[PDB]
Amino acid sequence: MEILHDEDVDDSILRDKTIAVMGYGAQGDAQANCLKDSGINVVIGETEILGGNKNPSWEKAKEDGFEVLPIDKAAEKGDVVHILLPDEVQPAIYENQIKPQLKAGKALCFSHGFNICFKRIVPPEDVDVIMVAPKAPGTEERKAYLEGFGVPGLVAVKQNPSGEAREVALAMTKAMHWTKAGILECTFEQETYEDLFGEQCVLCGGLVELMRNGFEVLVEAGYPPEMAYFECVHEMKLIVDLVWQGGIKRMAEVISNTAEYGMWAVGHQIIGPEVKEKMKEALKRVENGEFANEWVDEYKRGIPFLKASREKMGEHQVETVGAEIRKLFAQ
Amino acid sequence: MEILHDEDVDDSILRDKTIAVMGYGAQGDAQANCLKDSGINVVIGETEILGGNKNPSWEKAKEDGFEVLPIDKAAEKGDVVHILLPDEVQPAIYENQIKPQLKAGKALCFSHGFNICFKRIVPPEDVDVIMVAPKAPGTEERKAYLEGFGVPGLVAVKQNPSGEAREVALAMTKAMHWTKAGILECTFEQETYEDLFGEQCVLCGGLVELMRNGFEVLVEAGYPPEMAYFECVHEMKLIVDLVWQGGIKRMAEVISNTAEYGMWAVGHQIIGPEVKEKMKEALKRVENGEFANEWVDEYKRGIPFLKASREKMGEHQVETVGAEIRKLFAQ
Ligand SMILES: NC(=O)C1=CN([C@@H]2O[C@H](COP(=O)(O)OP(=O)(O)OC[C@H]3O[C@@H](n4cnc5c(N)ncnc54)[C@H](O)[C@@H]3O)[C@@H](O)[C@H]2O)C=CC1
Ligand SMILES: NC(=O)C1=CN([C@@H]2O[C@H](COP(=O)(O)OP(=O)(O)OC[C@H]3O[C@@H](n4cnc5c(N)ncnc54)[C@H](O)[C@@H]3O)[C@@H](O)[C@H]2O)C=CC1
Ligand SMILES: CC(C)N(O)C(=O)C(=O)O
Ligand SMILES: CC(C)N(O)C(=O)C(=O)O
Ligand SMILES: [Mg+2]
Ligand SMILES: [Mg+2]
Ligand SMILES: [Mg+2]
Ligand SMILES: [Mg+2]
Ligand SMILES: [Mg+2]
Ligand SMILES: [Mg+2]
Repeated sequence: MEILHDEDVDDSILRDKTIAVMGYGAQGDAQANCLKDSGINVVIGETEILGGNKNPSWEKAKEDGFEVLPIDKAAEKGDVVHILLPDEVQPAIYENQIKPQLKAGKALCFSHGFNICFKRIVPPEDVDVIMVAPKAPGTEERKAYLEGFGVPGLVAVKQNPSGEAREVALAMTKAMHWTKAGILECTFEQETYEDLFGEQCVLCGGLVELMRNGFEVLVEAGYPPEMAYFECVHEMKLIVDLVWQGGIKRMAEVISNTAEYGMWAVGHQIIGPEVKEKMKEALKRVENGEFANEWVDEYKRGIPFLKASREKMGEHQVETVGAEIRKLFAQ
Repeated sequence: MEILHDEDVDDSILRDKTIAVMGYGAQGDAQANCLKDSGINVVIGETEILGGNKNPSWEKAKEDGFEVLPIDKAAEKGDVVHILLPDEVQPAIYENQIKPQLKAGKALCFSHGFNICFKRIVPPEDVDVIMVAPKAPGTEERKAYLEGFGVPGLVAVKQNPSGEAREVALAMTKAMHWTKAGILECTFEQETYEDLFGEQCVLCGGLVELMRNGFEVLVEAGYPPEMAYFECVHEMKLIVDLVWQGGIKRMAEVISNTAEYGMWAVGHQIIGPEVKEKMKEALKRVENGEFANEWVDEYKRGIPFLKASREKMGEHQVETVGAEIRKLFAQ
């Protein structure tokens, strides 16, 4: 399918418009600053006190030069109400702090399709509902913008009572320079499923488990953990950069013939058919709502699995030895 | 285990030594230029004509301002004869072109232990035998050096009849700035096995099979290949950059809580204990000489598996669509 770039998109429609960016975290910080840098009027909706403490994201937004309002006041003010809060808390915050401020002619915007896809938020009929979803972590998205490039993005329109929903959504992507990498138009559901799949199976789940297992195999065989860290973790960035630049082709050219042979002779013995079938099963659970139900129930129960996994992550030798090695860099 | 940095190593021994770099490819080009930039005297040993045509590596090294000799004359001139030719061709080139020029107390150096470890090259008793092995592809090694940093390295000594083998090896890594990231001392056999394992199971085989299988799963489920590319390949660099900078801890902080939950809930279902067991098996074939014999036999046969693999790689959709996408970026 077709990829839209700067040459395809008009950003003019944003001249008269205020974007209320709700949540100043990984995506909200990046997107609000890219938007502001591009001359768009932005206000931040944030919560001053969370769990009984000062919310550092409220203080940061202020310090970074934004108008910062309570979410309800931001919503009143925004022509686009762009929800960059954690997915698990959006439905409550939406019901309670956003919805009463919606009015015909506002657009409700997201950067992930989850809450609309799975019907955890069902907006009123007379608001536009759009998605601008970056295929990037927010910190790296901001740096791409600052380097004169951008990250790829997916754009979706669920409701269009204004007639202008698509044009607004695309214009935002252009203002954020995501068009420099490329935009794909899709549905809320499509983005939801691919994105859950990729993070679980490839980018976060897959990557981390691959590196951790390799690291463990070396250490359990008697290799020093520092050596396992350099081989399995530090060098991953250097190899991935070659793929990002020129595909497998470029990476395969630069590595030794020994390594290239090993890649093809042995890689598929490690990550074989069984992995691909497990990926299929995970994708099914994404598509059919089972994974969504699990995550909603997890959050309802006070995220005990997530809390325990975070504590266990930090105890792993890959993390303790990595932190010691990186702290000793002359960088 | 001790990691050596800049303050731990003295490179002054290289002051009156000439390094003959044999092969000006990914490693020879990077290493030669880092050494030359640090003020070390380097000569290139290369072959003017390969397969009946002008060898571009010969020309490039002339163009980059080196003295470029046939391998035999380069070996004569070098105090350090540093073999950065493809592993599979070193034994014949060593026997024919290098070995007769070896004199007592020269140092024979490698950047991978394979040929010494598996006894494909058996050096005379009266030369030092050293290894300076960067944990990095050569293009990214050169970039790190130009950026004021360095790549991690492994340093081994197999023979030390001069007494100065270790000092020379370490000095080389400091002059190439690898000490800025850090150097580990190890044996030739240790480097060989960890290196082979890492490229097979994690960095090249594992990484490429992980991304390819994810990409296929999406495309086979009806998602556009451009979408599968941005999700499974382009974003991988952005994620791995976080891990490289601050470990899994940093990455987990930046991704969404939805993604962090997915990572821990689902990742190990994709890449699980069965994968770890395959990794153990692959490591055993590396340690026991099976892999090494297969790669020798493959080369002796005219690399038909590697040729067939190259061809099929370049026909995969991940490669053809990725190339089309990357051509359309606007940096
Ligand atoms: N880079 C990423 O993290 C990516 C995120 N997404 C999507 O972007 C959206 C935002 O995600 P993130 O930036 O990771 O959010 P985040 O986890 O950084 O949260 C944003 C801000 O929400 C506030 N917040 C946190 N918990 C709260 C609560 N209980 N009540 C009120 N406010 C609270 C905090 O000030 C926080 O800084 C999500 O829909 C996510 O799926 C899309 C692409 C990538
Ligand atoms: N980045 C990498 O590619 C890494 C390589 N290594 C090791 O470095 C050493 C060098 O590997 P690479 O740089 O990949 O070598 P390469 O494959 O780039 O070969 C170096 C040069 O050797 C010459 N050459 C090629 N075939 C030849 C033949 N049949 N006869 C004569 N000369 C020939 C060509 O001019 C070529 O540029 C190996 O021991 C390898 O395991 C170590 C770390 C990483
Ligand atoms: C990997 C990560 C940045 N990502 O793309 C996400 O969609 C997420 O954080 O949810
Ligand atoms: C991954 C690759 C660059 N590597 O570290 C090697 O050992 C190789 O190219 O053989
Ligand atoms: Mg994503
Ligand atoms: Mg996501
Ligand atoms: Mg090659
Ligand atoms: Mg290696
Ligand atoms: Mg190798
Ligand atoms: Mg979080």
